[PDB]
Amino acid sequence: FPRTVMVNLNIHNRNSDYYNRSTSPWNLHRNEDPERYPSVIWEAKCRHLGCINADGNVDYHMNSVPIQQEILVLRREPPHSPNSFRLEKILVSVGCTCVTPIVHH
Amino acid sequence: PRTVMVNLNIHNRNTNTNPDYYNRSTSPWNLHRNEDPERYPSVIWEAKCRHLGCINADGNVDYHMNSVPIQQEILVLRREPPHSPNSFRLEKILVSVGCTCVTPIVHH
Ligand SMILES: Cc1nonc1C(=O)N[C@H](c1nc(C[C@H]2CCc3ncc(Br)n3C2)n[nH]1)C1CCCCC1
Repeated sequence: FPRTVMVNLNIHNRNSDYYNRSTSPWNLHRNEDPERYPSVIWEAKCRHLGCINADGNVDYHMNSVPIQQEILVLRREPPHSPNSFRLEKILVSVGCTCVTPIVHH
Repeated sequence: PRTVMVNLNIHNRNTNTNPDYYNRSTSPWNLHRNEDPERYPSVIWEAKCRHLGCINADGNVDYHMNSVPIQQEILVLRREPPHSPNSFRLEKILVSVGCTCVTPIVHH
């Protein structure tokens, strides 16, 4: 396999309100880094420690937890390079789910 | 620039800062493997919700709420020209990363 490859950055496209409607709702935080491509990554932060019940109240017996995705990004290498990068692997929170807590004495 | 160089020797970045949700969730899911030799990454894991409803306190399915996949817009590299080992174009796809439980949209 090659160490260095060429990439054409002219993206071709190939084929919601859940953050508010979820029992483990979240808000998005925009993370911008001019040394990275994509420069913007949107990260989810859970709104509550617990989950929302049928009445609209917080149920503390369950937990809202972020679902993290491993993703690759391009980091400019050398720094500030307009046209050369290295792949970097990061973790990004993409939303939240409601889980039963882990309990131990 | 239209064309850039990319070094494929990945470096991890903070993968050990805040490092079974798919099973513990009220909207559980399983991951399915999707392989495409013309794409980089060649393997993508896609979540599929286990149920239409969500799991309640009693351990039963609550049909009044819906499990939905959280889809994320992701970029991939597609070999260009086809079968090229070292040249690609970016393409945008949607990947289901996990599931959450939502109230349904209702028309009254
Ligand atoms: C997983 C997965 N399975 O297949 N490919 C990947 C994957 O990591 N692809 C990468 C990727 N795509 C994005 C779009 C971001 C849009 C904004 C955003 N906010 C939260 C997130 Br998560 N994102 C995602 N970033 N990095 C690209 C691979 C090749 C070089 C370019 C990057």
